[PDB]
Amino acid sequence: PPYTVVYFPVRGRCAALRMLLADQGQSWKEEVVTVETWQEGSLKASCLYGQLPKFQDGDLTLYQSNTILRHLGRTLGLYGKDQQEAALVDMVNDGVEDLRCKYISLIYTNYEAGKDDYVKALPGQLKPFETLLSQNQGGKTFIVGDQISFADYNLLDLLLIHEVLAPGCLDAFPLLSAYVGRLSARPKLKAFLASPEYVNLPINGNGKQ
Amino acid sequence: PPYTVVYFPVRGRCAALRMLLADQGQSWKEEVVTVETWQEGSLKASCLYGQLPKFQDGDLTLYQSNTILRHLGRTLGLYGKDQQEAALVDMVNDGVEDLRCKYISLIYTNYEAGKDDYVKALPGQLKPFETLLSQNQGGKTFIVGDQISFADYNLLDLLLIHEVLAPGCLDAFPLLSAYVGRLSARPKLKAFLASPEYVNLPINGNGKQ
Ligand SMILES: N[C@@H](CCC(=O)N[C@@H](CSC(=S)NCCc1ccccc1)C(=O)NCC(=O)O)C(=O)O
Ligand SMILES: N[C@@H](CCC(=O)N[C@@H](CSC(=S)NCCc1ccccc1)C(=O)NCC(=O)O)C(=O)O
Ligand SMILES: N[C@@H](CCC(=O)N[C@@H](CS)C(=O)NCC(=O)O)C(=O)O
Ligand SMILES: [Ca+2]
Ligand SMILES: [Ca+2]
Ligand SMILES: [Ca+2]
Ligand SMILES: [Ca+2]
Ligand SMILES: [Ca+2]
Ligand SMILES: [Ca+2]
Ligand SMILES: [Ca+2]
Ligand SMILES: [Ca+2]
Repeated sequence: PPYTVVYFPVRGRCAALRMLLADQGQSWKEEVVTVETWQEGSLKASCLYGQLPKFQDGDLTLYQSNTILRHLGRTLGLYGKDQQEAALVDMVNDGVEDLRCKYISLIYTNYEAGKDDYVKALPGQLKPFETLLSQNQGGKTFIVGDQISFADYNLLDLLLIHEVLAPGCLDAFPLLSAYVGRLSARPKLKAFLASPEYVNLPINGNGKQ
Repeated sequence: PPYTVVYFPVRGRCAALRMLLADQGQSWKEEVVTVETWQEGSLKASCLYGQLPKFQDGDLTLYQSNTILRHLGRTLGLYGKDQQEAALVDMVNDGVEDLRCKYISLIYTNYEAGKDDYVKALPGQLKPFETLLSQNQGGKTFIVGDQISFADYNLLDLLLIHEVLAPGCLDAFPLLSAYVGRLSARPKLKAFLASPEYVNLPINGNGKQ
């Protein structure tokens, strides 16, 4: 396969770029890193920022999940039609990353005490994406413009894991709800989402979701 | 001016994009939002993600500091020479963002008790950028390729504020040390760094640095 994903045995920060690769009909190898292998120390010391994922595209080696998304966006043409749309795509993805950071903080450092405060705050955090949809062809296509972008895959992942965290959290947002149904139904993506290599991984690395 | 920056009266997440604009000979307007105006709520409610900075380039309104950097990178030609370099620029900026998030967490939530632990870990956090320099023309040009990129401006800001937090922290890193001196001496940037509109703002908004 032309691509390699090196990551822990979780969906985590690779879920979106995997969806992107599958949906775009690309093949890739998964190199799995166990917690035991990681704690040995050598792989970690060879990573630019001491962390995974690590990504190989031919002889190009990348770290940083959003760097990989943007690289795939750039090279597969999933980055809007012009500089104006590209800025909007970035704006969406940066918003997705901000909420992803908050989600990761809850999961790994404060799940038990923090969950209901997080869920009470969640509608306010999702609304900006509903508003973006409302402003683009009535929410009937994609988050930016009329072609899919890397930001769509990242947003879709974020929505999917929040429905697991808080089932029904999207019920107050008709555009986001139809959007999730619509993108998920894209044939290659639907098949990937139902496959063992997706379904049989946990969302996070600590048993929580 | 063709650009407007709407922000709190701090350097914060606007320092890099201001350095970029100044160094690239651009003019721009500063629209300042006081804590009192922000508390009133109406401006905040109008912001896409409820936060600043807000950036205007003509009738294009952007939110998210790194979206603004990437936008200016794209439109002003500070994004590498090809697709591979663009990926590397992204990789650097995402690394800078990660450390900035840690820096901000320290400053605003845990400065008193957490500073010693932060400073101890700091060499491990700066080494990646030294390594990147060592692999690009002996560290004698820019963080990626032969021309300046938006990532350089963000890295430069990150380095400057860490020298204030922990004076001498760059002493162990020859290439980053020389890099800071070299970019700081670029004529338009040198002038900006010495101007009241930079010098008379605090780095952060809580009195700590
Ligand atoms: N900005 C980076 C973040 C990479 C990252 O957080 N990687 C994690 C895995 S990805 C993820 S969703 N993990 C949850 C957050 C976490 C961070 C650090 C330790 C444990 C959990 C990792 O490698 N941890 C091991 C280590 O730091 O030694 C990116 O987007 O790729
Ligand atoms: N990902 C965004 C982050 C924007 C951001 O954090 N804006 C802060 C200002 S920028 C900064 S460096 N502030 C320090 C961190 C902070 C965050 C939230 C509240 C207070 C301080 C803000 O608007 N706070 C007001 C509010 O949320 O009501 C970006 O990069 O632009
Ligand atoms: N063309 C330059 C830089 C431009 C660039 O990086 N473009 C990316 C920025 S992440 C993009 O959004 N391209 C979308 C488009 O061409 O519409 C290169 O290949 O280095
Ligand atoms: Ca495979
Ligand atoms: Ca396309
Ligand atoms: Ca609680
Ligand atoms: Ca429903
Ligand atoms: Ca001005
Ligand atoms: Ca250039
Ligand atoms: Ca301490
Ligand atoms: Ca020195």
